[PDB]
Amino acid sequence: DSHKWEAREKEHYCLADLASLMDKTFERKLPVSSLTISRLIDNISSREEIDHAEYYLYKFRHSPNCWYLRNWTIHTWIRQCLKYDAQDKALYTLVNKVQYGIFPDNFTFNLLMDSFIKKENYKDALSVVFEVMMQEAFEVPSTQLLSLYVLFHCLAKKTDFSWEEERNFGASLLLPGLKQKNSVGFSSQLYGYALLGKVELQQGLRAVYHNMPLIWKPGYLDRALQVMEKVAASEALDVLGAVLKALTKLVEQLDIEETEQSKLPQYLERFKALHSKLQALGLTTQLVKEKLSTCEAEDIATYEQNLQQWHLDLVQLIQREQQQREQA
RNA sequence: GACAAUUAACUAAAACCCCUACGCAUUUAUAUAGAGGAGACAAGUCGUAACAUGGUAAGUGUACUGGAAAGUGCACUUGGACGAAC
Ligand SMILES: [Mg+2]
Ligand SMILES: [Mg+2]
Ligand SMILES: [Mg+2]
Ligand SMILES: [Mg+2]
Repeated sequence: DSHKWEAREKEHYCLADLASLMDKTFERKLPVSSLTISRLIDNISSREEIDHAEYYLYKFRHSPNCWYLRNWTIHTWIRQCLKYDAQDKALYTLVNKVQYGIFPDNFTFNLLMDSFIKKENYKDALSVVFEVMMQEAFEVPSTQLLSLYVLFHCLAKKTDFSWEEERNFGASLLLPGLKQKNSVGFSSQLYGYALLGKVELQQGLRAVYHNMPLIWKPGYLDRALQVMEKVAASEALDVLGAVLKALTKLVEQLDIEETEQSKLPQYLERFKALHSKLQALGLTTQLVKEKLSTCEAEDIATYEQNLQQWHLDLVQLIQREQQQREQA
């Protein structure tokens, strides 16, 4: 899928007149273009020019041009990063991202990420799955390969996983729970409300909405009990964390609605009251390999109208600088 | 008397920055080597200028002169007189 955008509609092939000129407007504090940076990102050919586009993508965010870092500016930093090693830096720019700022929720996430299975990347792609969750996303079909990835190392670690990592799995299983094609789209989200549910009782309800966007209401375990009832319209772990509360700071609630360190019985008895019928009416990681095999027709159609739309965003973003050196 | 008159711009924006006046100059006041005036009065001195026709009627203007009041010329004044029939 490399050979579809790289007809770049040829421009100049130097950087050292240009990664100089991107600083002499920054000694005088003057804003720069969206298109002096694009000519700098389109001249990476080594590991060092990754850095010279990295130290200079530091300074476009911290500039008068806070925006006007295009979508096609972003991906030509990615699409030119996966040439050499594709190991650390494009992972790093979403690790920091606050002085780097890409937020690529398009098929441009997919082009970096689907390369990472070829090097299998368990401890490297451990974090980008956590840190593509730092944006709200998922009208594109990349919801499946995400939850295909998270169940690969979920069974690998059987711990509390961190002070913070367990609630990230819940957000990396709840907000990916838009796969309504099967009972899996409600039984994955069954687990998604589940492992948010324990920690607030252990730690406090403020831990849910600390950095990533989930709602703040004490109803999370209840929402499973309303989507355990959506599989009844048409799995072992949730017993054991629940009984753990049945076994041996800023407050935001009022008083006839009691706290959920006093809501032990109805959280237990209702979990059996349909489990008795869940066995009456009608494994996790193997089937999504078939959901890899059966779904995802690989809609490159939205990519290829975008590259022409990037070409529709291309010329009129330079021919503005065509008049500006013939009207003087 | 100066300078600035630029980039950047699917949201719009960031950047803008000079200076030369003051000197025992300019204006009034205080202080003074020295010179001069006016006023006052515990007692001097030289005259006798004025007040009576003040012993040359007094005075004004002005000039000249003299220890000092003053003197005199020239022209005015009565704020002097001429004694009021012959
Ligand atoms: Mg006499
Ligand atoms: Mg006489
Ligand atoms: Mg004589
Ligand atoms: Mg004579």
